[PDB]
Amino acid sequence: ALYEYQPLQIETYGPHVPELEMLGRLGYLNHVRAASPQDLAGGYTSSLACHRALQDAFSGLFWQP
Amino acid sequence: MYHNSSQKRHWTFSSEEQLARLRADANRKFRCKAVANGPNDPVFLEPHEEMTLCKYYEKRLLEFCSVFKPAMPRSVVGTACMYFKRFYLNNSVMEYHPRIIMLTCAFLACKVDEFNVSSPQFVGNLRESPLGQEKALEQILEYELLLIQQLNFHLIVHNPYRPFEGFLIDLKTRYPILENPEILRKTADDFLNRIALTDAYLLYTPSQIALTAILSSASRAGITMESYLSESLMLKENRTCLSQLLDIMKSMRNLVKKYEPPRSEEVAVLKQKLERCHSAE
Amino acid sequence: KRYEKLDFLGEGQFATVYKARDKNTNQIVAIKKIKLAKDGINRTALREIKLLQELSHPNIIGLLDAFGHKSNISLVFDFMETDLEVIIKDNSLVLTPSHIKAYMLMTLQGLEYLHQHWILHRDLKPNNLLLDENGVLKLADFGLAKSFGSPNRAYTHQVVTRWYRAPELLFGARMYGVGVDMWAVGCILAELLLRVPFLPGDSDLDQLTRIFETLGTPTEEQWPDMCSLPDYVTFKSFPGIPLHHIFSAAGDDLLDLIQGLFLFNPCARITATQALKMKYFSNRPGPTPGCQLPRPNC
Ligand SMILES: *[C@H](CC(=O)Nc1ccc(C(=O)Nc2cccc(Nc3ncc(Cl)c(-c4c[nH]c5ccccc45)n3)c2)cc1)CN(C)C
Repeated sequence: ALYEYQPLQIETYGPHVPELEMLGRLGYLNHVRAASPQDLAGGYTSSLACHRALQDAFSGLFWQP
Repeated sequence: MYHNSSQKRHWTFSSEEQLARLRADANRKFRCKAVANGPNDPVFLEPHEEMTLCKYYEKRLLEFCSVFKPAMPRSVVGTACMYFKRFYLNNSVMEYHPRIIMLTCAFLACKVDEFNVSSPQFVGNLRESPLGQEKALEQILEYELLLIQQLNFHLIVHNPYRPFEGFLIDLKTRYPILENPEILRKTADDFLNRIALTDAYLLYTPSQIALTAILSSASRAGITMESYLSESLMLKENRTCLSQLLDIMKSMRNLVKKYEPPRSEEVAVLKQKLERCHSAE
Repeated sequence: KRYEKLDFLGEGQFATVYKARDKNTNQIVAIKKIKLAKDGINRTALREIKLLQELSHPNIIGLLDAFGHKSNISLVFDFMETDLEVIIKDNSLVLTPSHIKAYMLMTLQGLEYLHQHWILHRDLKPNNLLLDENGVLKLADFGLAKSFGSPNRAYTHQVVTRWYRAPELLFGARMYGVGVDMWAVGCILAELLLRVPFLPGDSDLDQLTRIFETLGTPTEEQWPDMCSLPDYVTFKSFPGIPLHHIFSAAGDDLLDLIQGLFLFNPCARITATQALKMKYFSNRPGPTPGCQLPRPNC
């Protein structure tokens, strides 16, 4: 009855969004405002912003009803 | 996320013909209900008249949102306009007046989005006397539940603005042959408003709308960025999808093309006719 | 209107939860009626509505329906047997490591679903993790939950029950990520292990003092840049009791998971996705099937 981890793999119609960690040295963070120390003290990192921007830019492109 | 959103499943239709079918069905059912409770009465309104009135009152909603005393974020404005479109897509302009529903949509977009406005401040942002403000506020609270019910309790609306920013980030990083996409940002803001005016929000995903805005700015800027979709979007190996994206872009730019603003005399006559319809219920 | 009321289930601080049944289908639902002007539908009811409508996970209740009148509404979720607060506070139900593994696994699955959709369940506690006859957890109360993508927003700093508040929330952080729900899950885990609320506080001051006296005041290197927070008030260097002495009935994998959940650095705190990749959930004691979870009778 052992548990084995399964990626959730929810379908997103559109180009593959680069992964959150493999996103700082692809150059993306050069074009989103830096995480101010107050922001970075909490869980915020100014890479959540870029990742959500990229994720909703490709949310549905290759989809049409 | 849009890709499993309620907006995508329910409030996004195949073609403009389905929008017309739903609006005509709503208007005709209202006409039947009015006749059966009491068919060609010169006071009833045709679907194109309803469309022109809804266009005019959506322009009114845009004006009121843009001249909101505290800065109304574009998310709330877009959410309100989408609520207006959704409500009048399945309902008639005769049964519920578009000014009250305009204000109710603005209020419910302030409240569903995390914009914090006190209701007295909200109504004090209207152009009326304080007793008129109180009447307008009570009308808004009376119609809020109706608005929510007629939206089928799908209150989350995905605007093209966040995908627009994401696409600009992608253009900045992965597309080097294009430089300084800020001019694209200005012209795409212009096009994005001009496409908010039409019915593209019920027919195309917000990502398609944002991509079309940025690429239309590129086209009108004399910049060919067709390479962006081909390579750096993996579509050069997926020919059907690339063709469909170009098709969607062309179809929706032409949808922008075949939209004309509501007239002056026509809106005036429809307004007075609407008042006569509201008086002689 | 269609829902006939059977029993009074409880009273959440902003709404009253009753039990009811529907006519189209023979089943049992739970209604949640908002308490009662001049400002429309209660905004908490709209967070519930707008935010449970777009999520479809086995471990998150989806409100079946919603109705109301002039200024009051009432939501309709599926009637959901119990919650972890009853099971924890129960004494006859012994929680073998398999049971706690199942509960934590279900919580973390639901939470990774929620965090993938950029929704932060800012109020997570054992009174909100519900579980039905089949024995599947669901994160119930979405009354105060937001979206953690935008840099343009500004969260108020007190939106979680105090006992289950992440320290970065307690220092009054305007911007915070998924570390909130992760510390909440860590507190739920500690409570499940000890059957006692971990770190019971009285105020922000008391909660900080107890958190640091139980886990150790951070060192500006385990949680760098803590000086930058607004409510950063310095406490002396509490050594902090080691974790293996508190959760003595927990294996090494469980201690590693608990350490992961409890880093004072929100950014270095583990997320729900990489918490489920740890060895604890894949080790030899497999989580119990929902068909064999303890039933908190009466
Ligand atoms: C013995 C047999 C017996 O066990 N009887 C019995 C005891 C207890 C319950 C029970 O737990 N009912 C219950 C409590 C709390 C919640 C719920 N379901 C539910 N469903 C949906 C929602 Cl949204 C909520 C909810 C959300 N927020 C809330 C706040 C407060 C309360 C609920 C709530 N809750 C069910 C059942 C049966 C007895 N005799 C002696 C034989």
